[PDB]
Amino acid sequence: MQIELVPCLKDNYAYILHDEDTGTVGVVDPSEAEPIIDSLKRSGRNLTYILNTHHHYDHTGGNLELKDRYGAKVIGSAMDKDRIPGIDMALKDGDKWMFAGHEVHVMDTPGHTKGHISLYFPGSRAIFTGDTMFSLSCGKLFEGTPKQMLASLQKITSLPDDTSIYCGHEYTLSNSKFALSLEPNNEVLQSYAAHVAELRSKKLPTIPTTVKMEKACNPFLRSSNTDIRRALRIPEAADEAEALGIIRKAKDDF
Ligand SMILES: [Fe+3]
Ligand SMILES: [Zn+2]
Repeated sequence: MQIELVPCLKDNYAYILHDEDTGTVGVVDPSEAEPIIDSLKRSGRNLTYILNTHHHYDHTGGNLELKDRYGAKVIGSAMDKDRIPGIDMALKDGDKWMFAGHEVHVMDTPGHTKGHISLYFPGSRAIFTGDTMFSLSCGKLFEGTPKQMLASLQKITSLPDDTSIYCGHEYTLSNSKFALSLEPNNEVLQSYAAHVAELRSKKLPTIPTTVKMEKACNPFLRSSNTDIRRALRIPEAADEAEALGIIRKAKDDF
């Protein structure tokens, strides 16, 4: 499966999924129809499926136009069925869904919203995490709790280290500045953050990231780290969920 990043809006990523044997095409999180249409006209293909990670307008804004234009089918969360525009098929946690005969494993990943899902394509060693996990951050907790976010992040990080993570936004550079404020002695983070700065200086994406990288660098996955806790005066006795909630509030106000 070829995964094409499609920049939308200011910093969103939609993903056009191209099956190689069939020419079936899907799109993950079409923020707006036009950039998707533009890409499809180039490849000279029709859109089969629209998949949404969560309900926010920046992930669902293009749904109705694309559905009407192409006769595409919208695939989204059963929890969010009344909030996903145009939804044809509603999927539950642990559901398997076939994208032209490639397995998609649906994971409920509440935290940013209640209803957010992530989409794991084991055959492509790829997961679409929406706004649950970014490179070096997690979504703001608009509907869910720190405990829910932690659990969701741990589901993602339980996948193989070589799993590529395709997330909803290009936030990595700003995220890296906050991460370095907390864990400046993390050399893997130092190196990554520099590479990110280089990519962004030439207007290239920092996505996909990987499970391995995020475990090594993302503060939200590293909340028991002594330096991070000391930087934020998080008590040694706090559990990981409490620590995450403190990190998230600090980042919001950074
Ligand atoms: Fe978003
Ligand atoms: Zn969102």
